[PDB]
Amino acid sequence: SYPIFTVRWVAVHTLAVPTIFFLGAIAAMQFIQR
Amino acid sequence: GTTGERPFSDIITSVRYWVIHSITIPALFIAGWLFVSTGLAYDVFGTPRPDSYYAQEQRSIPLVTDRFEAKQQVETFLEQLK
Amino acid sequence: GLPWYRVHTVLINDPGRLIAAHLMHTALVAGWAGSMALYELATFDPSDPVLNPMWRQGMFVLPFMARLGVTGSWSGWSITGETGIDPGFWSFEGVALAHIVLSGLLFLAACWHWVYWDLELFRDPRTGEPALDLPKMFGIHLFLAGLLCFGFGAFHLTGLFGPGMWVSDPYGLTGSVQPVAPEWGPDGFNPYNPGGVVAHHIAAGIVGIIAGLFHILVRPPQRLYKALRMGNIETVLSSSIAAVFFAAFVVAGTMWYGSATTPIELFGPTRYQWDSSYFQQEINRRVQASLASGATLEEAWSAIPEKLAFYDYIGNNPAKGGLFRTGPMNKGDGIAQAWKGHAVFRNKEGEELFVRRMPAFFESFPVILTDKNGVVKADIPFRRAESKYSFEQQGVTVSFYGGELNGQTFTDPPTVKSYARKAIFGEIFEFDTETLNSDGIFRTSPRGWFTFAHAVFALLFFFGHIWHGARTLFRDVFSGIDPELSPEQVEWGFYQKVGDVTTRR
Amino acid sequence: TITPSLKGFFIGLLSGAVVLGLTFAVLIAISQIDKVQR
Amino acid sequence: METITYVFIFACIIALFFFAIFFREPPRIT
Amino acid sequence: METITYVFIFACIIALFFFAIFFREPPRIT
Amino acid sequence: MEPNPNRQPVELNRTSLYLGLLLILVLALLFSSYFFN
Amino acid sequence: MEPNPNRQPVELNRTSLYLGLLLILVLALLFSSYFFN
Amino acid sequence: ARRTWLGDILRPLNSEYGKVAPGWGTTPLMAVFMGLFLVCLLIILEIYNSTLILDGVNVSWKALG
Amino acid sequence: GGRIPLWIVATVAGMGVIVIVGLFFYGAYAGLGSSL
Amino acid sequence: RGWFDILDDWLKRDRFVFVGWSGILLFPCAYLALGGWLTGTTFVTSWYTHGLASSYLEGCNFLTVAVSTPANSMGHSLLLLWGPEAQGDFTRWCQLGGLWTFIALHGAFGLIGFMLRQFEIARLVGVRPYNAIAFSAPIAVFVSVFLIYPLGQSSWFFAPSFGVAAIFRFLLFFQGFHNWTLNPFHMMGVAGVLGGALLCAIHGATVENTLFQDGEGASTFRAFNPTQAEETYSMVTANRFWSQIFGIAFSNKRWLHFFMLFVPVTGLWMSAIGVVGLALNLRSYDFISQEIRAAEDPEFETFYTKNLLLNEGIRAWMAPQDQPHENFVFPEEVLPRGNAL
Amino acid sequence: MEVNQLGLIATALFVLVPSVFLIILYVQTESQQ
Amino acid sequence: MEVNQLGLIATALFVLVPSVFLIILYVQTESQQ
Ligand code: CLA
Ligand code: CLA
Ligand code: CLA
Ligand SMILES: CCCCCCCCCCCCCCCC(=O)OC[C@H](COP(=O)(O)OC[C@@H](O)CO)OC(=O)CCCCCCCCCCCCCCC
Ligand SMILES: CC1=C(/C=C/C(C)=C/C=C/C(C)=C/C=C/C=C(C)/C=C/C=C(C)/C=C/C2=C(C)CCCC2(C)C)C(C)(C)CCC1
Ligand SMILES: CC1=C(/C=C/C(C)=C/C=C/C(C)=C/C=C/C=C(C)/C=C/C=C(C)/C=C/C2=C(C)CCCC2(C)C)C(C)(C)CCC1
Ligand SMILES: CC1=C(/C=C/C(C)=C/C=C/C(C)=C/C=C/C=C(C)/C=C/C=C(C)/C=C/C2=C(C)CCCC2(C)C)C(C)(C)CCC1
Ligand SMILES: CCCCCCCCCCCCCCCCCC(=O)O
Ligand SMILES: [Fe+2]
Repeated sequence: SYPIFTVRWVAVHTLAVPTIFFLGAIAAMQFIQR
Repeated sequence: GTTGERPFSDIITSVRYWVIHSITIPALFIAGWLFVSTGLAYDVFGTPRPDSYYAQEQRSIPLVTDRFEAKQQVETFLEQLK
Repeated sequence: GLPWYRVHTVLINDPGRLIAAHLMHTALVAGWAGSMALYELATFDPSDPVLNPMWRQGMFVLPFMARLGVTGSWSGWSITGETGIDPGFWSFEGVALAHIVLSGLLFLAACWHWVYWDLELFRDPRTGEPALDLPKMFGIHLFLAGLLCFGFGAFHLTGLFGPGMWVSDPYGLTGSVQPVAPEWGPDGFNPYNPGGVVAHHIAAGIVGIIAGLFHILVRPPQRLYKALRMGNIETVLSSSIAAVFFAAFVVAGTMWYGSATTPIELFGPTRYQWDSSYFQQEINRRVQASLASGATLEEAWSAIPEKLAFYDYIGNNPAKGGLFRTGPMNKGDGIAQAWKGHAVFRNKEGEELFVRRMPAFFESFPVILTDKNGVVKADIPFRRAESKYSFEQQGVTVSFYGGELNGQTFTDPPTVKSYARKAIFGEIFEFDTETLNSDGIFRTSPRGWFTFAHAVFALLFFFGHIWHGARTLFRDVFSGIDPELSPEQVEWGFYQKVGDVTTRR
Repeated sequence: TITPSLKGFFIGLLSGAVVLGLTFAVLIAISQIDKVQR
Repeated sequence: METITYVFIFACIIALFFFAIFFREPPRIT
Repeated sequence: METITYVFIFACIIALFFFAIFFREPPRIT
Repeated sequence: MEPNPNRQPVELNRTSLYLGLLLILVLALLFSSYFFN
Repeated sequence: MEPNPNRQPVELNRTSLYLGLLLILVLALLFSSYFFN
Repeated sequence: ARRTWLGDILRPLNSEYGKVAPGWGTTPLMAVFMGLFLVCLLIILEIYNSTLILDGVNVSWKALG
Repeated sequence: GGRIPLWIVATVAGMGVIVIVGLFFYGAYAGLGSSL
Repeated sequence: RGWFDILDDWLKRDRFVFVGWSGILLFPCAYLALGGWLTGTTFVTSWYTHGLASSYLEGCNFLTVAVSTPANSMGHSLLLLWGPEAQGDFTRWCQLGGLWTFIALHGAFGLIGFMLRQFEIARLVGVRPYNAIAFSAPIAVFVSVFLIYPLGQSSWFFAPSFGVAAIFRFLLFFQGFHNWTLNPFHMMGVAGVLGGALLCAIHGATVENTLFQDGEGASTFRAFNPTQAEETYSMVTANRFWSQIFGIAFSNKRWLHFFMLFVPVTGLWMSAIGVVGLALNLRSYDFISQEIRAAEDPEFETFYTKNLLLNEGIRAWMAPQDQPHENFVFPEEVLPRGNAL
Repeated sequence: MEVNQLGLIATALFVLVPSVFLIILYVQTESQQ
Repeated sequence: MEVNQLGLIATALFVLVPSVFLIILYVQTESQQ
């Protein structure tokens, strides 16, 4: 019996969600041409 | 001793976790990818595109030189790009 | 026994001997003030406030006496150069003597309190143990401080009963001690408005009186008494150190940036005036106004005060010194003797050229001359074999307007180059380098030295705040942690609340 | 006279007030909902 | 420097007078 | 004078090494 | 004159003497060049 | 290492301290003028 | 402990060691005053820093005339 | 709970990190910032 | 219970990540500083403040991205988003360098919050506050370098820009313009840092090589139990070894570990003092006696004078691009150069 | 070399004053019972 | 006045060395049982 949403959940996601977003953005940048 | 949160190994080896995240993780990754590939990042942050650092015949950098007119100076530089 | 770094902790529960030690520190500080003033008087040369002002001579305390209205000597001179002015007792010498006598009296009082430490006043009437009622002490001392602040503002600075304070024009040409009225409007919070100082001390002093009455009459809430350990004098040490390092940072900032309380005729110009060409702009404005009125170039430049020209010179920029380049600014470039005049450079075509000025960052700087549009027209080359802009090639000459060399023109390339090398420093002056055996290397001013000392001390006092505040809040574990510390108190999940055994699961 | 910079200062002060007030209100509400059992 | 040295030595001597008089080891009869 | 000062300080440090090694307070087990 | 009960003896052991002398001498060796300039 | 039995404690009482400081300071005051020359 | 005339006069001013008001007392009022003081410091800093620019307040030496 | 083995999770995640870093180096040699 | 006490309870709950009252300051500020760095390095340019590209989006790599300082014309402006410079325009704010002051300020307050966290946790668990005390060194370094130094210089522009290569440029600028290596306060800082590394290594190795045999395994880590009362390694044997190898050795564990605190902390504090000096250009740049001798005697040369020539080269060759607001134009013929290079 | 004259006394006192402080403390520790 | 430069350090050491000798002896006498 465990809760799902906790302070730890909030911390983990505040770090994780933007990280995936940024990694997608940088991956896309790899294909930009001048 | 543990503080009562569910163990991370238990969470990340569970079917439900991956049911959720096989959707969420790709969605965020694609959101970032599109943020770049649609050009919205340039607009949001004011970052020059490869063809917008200089005017065609220009070689001088558009440096901000006045504190309280800096916004207007940047806007004038952007117009001069056109 | 006590380690060497704890010897003075014997005073923590001995109020009388604490008062004695504080009296000794106060006596030493007052004695230092007197000694420093006497040394500066023995060394100071008051004969040229224009080109040899106090801030060129390494004077540290003299400007502080001058700021609050002490301006004359018993020898008959005044720092403004006036003649036949009698300051009464409160000359520089009188101030020094007063501080020395104060030092002696404080020494004697310290001896008395050290010997008669055991006074009934220092004992709690209920228990007979030494005890100080620190909250009411704070109220009393705040009331007294507020009274002194209000009196300083309402009587000394206003001139109602007192001399006033140092005030000057925006270019530091005609400073003097004047009475100042308070400025109650928004401009009173402008650091460069002296009336704001008067208004602040009046209003803050009144607030001090009121708040001191509050802190005398109203006891601390039990919550705060326990939280801040108001029974422990070390809490006062911690918070007082915090207030002091705050103040030190503030005064360092106002000294470095300039304010109504750091006049340039007392502490020297600021580095930012050089950065912004403040004085050069004023000089050019005056020259252009004269020329428009009809004067010749020689007349226009000869109308420029030597004092203004001297401000327009990088050797007076406080950001040009060195940590171990000791002594007065004079010990560097020399004792300034005269303005040589404004140097106008021209090439063979007669176009005026302008030497690029040295930024404060550079210990050395090349000599480059441009036209009014910023196009390079001449320079002093490093490699000669491919030189295109040499003074020889471009026929550079230099003509002087105003000052010693007024009306003289030079065409010999060595002489012209030497003058350009000096022109990178701004306005050109003749210096006496023999009197002090000056070595020709720039030094900072009292403004710079004060800023350095008080920034460093402020940082160190941040560490002091941390140390003594930690001691206050963790006094019960200063010698180590509980030998019986329950492992459950550090086990995870045992208590619902960290360190609260009442929350056991 | 309310200068543009004074209006901006008001904006910043009010924004900080909103941020801090929301933070503290949320913390107080959560602490009231989820109490420690003594 | 020389004036400072002379005056410093003199001031030290005067302080010594003070301590030798008022902080002497007290005579005590047997 | 400066060379003498530098060398004097260095020689003092070496003497300090000697005393700190051979005239240390001996470690003693309880 | 009753003695003051707050007095405490002070100590500096030999290792502390050696450490302090090392600190002082090394600081002097470091800063002497800048003092002579 | 048996201790050396010839060791003796050394003393200088407060009056001796004052007398010695007086001697040293007065000698310095006397000879300083000749040192500076 | 030695009694003196001045000590007798000053006695009352050092007689309430350890005395406190119950609970929170005037803490809320202290909190309000602290907030006002902080806002005032922010205003003064922004004026000195030229982030807050007010009519009639020229932050320069030219404020001397 | 432990439906998907943790060693498999770790291996797959490491492969993903390796792929991302490798793509970034490929970018070092292509497109913007390649000097070409 | 009162609402204050209930809130205290919740804040001090034992959970995976402790929050505390200090958390209310630490977590938003630390998150904003870190997130601002990542955001700027990913998407934001330095074109209008430095004439530089500084983000992944422009083509930089992890070594060359940065959140660069604002333009020199901004002076020491706080550059608030709602301030008179950006006037609430987020894009213009980013282009003007508001992210640098954003990061610096939220980071400073985050450091305050983290030190408060050290104090709060120490008080709750009943240990002494020496970790908080030691953290004062990083705070002194950060304040001196990122706030005091630029405050003494012309503007935030000359503070370090938040990036790898930008920090390297900061190092070389300090060498070229300040002769920072010659400064005895940096020298003491170097001693503190290198001596701290030496102590760390030597103590770790000494413990690991004077362990007692408390198990049969060839991997000796399992032979320690955190609740055991006995020392896990032989202080007597370690002391004998170092006495015979190096002449002196520790004999008191408490002094040993305090010394480990003292060395690096003191070194960093000394370096901070030196930087406070440099904020005013109060440098240890020259030795006047050597300069007088060299000026009069063209055959006198030392490594000191050689390094001064190197500094002159650095200044002349880097100033025009590193300080674009000065509009330096140094004709080729004025650049200092040796033979053939 | 034309060095700062006061450097000699500066260095001498910098060394001697703290060193003598330490020596005083150490000897008076040794002489204690 | 053009005095002997070494006079300052000569005088300072002449005073300090014997004085510190005496102070060491006195303090270590006081600390004895
Ligand atoms: C707030 C303090 C302060 C300030 C700002 C000044 C400022 C000034 N004084 Mg004054 N002075 C002061 C205090 C101060 N003084 C005191 C207390 C004394 C009594 C000793 C004097 C005695 C004095 C004299 C006699 C003279 C001056 C002079 C001067 C001028 C030149 C200063 C100079 O060359 O510095 C040089 C500064 C340095 C070389 C910096 C020293 C750095 C130290 C050595 C670092 C120490 C590091 C430490 C040991 C490391 C610790 C290690 C760690 C492990 C703990 C200048 C206007 C001169 C002048 O022109 O007067 C007309 C002059 O002749 N002053
Ligand atoms: C208002 C200022 C103030 C006051 C009253 C105190 C008072 C005290 N401090 Mg705190 N402290 C302060 C500022 C202050 N400190 C600051 C700014 C720092 C950071 C540098 C510290 C760091 C500090 C530590 C780390 C410790 C103390 C300790 C102590 C206690 C014993 C001090 C002692 O016996 O030293 C005896 C000192 C000597 C015998 C010689 C000191 C020689 C110094 C290093 C060089 C010479 C300085 C010079 C003569 C004076 C110039 C000062 C001027 C420039 C301001 C005492 C209660 C100690 C304590 O808590 O004990 C339980 C302790 O361990 N203090
Ligand atoms: C503890 C958290 C914390 C702290 C200490 C800071 C601190 C700071 N932030 Mg960051 N910020 C935070 C959280 C925090 N922030 C969060 C969560 C966000 C996301 C929403 C931001 C987003 C953010 C941005 C976008 C910017 C800042 C900026 C700043 C700086 C200026 C702040 C200022 O002037 O406020 C002033 C406000 C106060 C001091 C609040 C006063 C509150 C009193 C009670 C108000 C009293 C009067 C008021 C009118 C009440 C009226 C009541 C009634 C009439 C209704 C400062 C370093 C600026 C910056 O970095 O510039 C470079 C900037 O542009 N912050
Ligand atoms: C017992 C450890 C002894 C070895 C020492 C470790 C060497 C140093 C390692 C450091 C990195 C740790 C790697 C994990 C070592 C390890 O053992 O991993 C295992 C650990 C616990 O895993 P489980 O939850 O599976 O635990 C099983 C438990 O039942 C018992 O093990 O996982 C984590 O802690 C990783 C979670 C990342 C948490 C990210 C949270 C982000 C929050 C952000 C806020 C942070 C707080 C900020 C403070 C201001
Ligand atoms: C008894 C008496 C008297 C007399 C008095 C006197 C005569 C006094 C004196 C006094 C004095 C005359 C004092 C002095 C003092 C001084 C001081 C207190 C000093 C200090 C110093 C310092 C602290 C320093 C430091 C430093 C250095 C050295 C280096 C650099 C850095 C620094 C700055 C840190 C009379 C008759 C009046 C009255 C009756 C009684
Ligand atoms: C687990 C883990 C991890 C991860 C890892 C990884 C990620 C790995 C991978 C790995 C891999 C992924 C591997 C692979 C392998 C493979 C192999 C080993 C293969 C082989 C092959 C071959 C041998 C081939 C051959 C040939 C030839 C030669 C010719 C043609 C034909 C052929 C192709 C057949 C981590 C660190 C996170 C953590 C801890 C745990
Ligand atoms: C600024 C700002 C803000 C904020 C923002 C934020 C908060 C952000 C965040 C963001 C974030 C939070 C981001 C993140 C990102 C991340 C990343 C980008 C990562 C990367 C990673 C990597 C690349 C790694 C790699 C590796 C290696 C190499 C090896 C080992 C493993 C690993 C994986 C670690 C706001 C809204 C207030 C508005 C105003 C402005
Ligand atoms: C101490 C806590 C500080 C919290 C501050 C939060 C800052 C949030 C600011 C977001 C709104 C910015 C206002 C944008 C419009 C301002 C334009 C202007 O009038 O200048
Ligand atoms: Fe250890």
